[PDB]
Amino acid sequence: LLPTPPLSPSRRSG
Amino acid sequence: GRLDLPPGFMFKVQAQHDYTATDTDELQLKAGDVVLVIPFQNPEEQDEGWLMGVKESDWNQHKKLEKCRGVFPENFTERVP
Repeated sequence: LLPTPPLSPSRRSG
Repeated sequence: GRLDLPPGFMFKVQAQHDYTATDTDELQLKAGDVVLVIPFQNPEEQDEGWLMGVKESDWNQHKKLEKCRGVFPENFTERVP
């Protein structure tokens, strides 16, 4: 039962 | 698929859940997916609980990996030796 992490920010790769 | 492997690449991982990620640089994962851990463009970009990885399909797009890159929750995936 892997707990879902929190919403991540817009990680714009470059 | 591609011909050459991605530089900096670390290892391959496998998702254990289905997390739909819709962003301009997100990484969609499906319970039982294949992703490759690659070194991001910087640790400052790395998200907390999520890292920069590429899907197996994206690998084939290595030609434009720069546009195939994305972020995914490592706590939501599994490492593959």
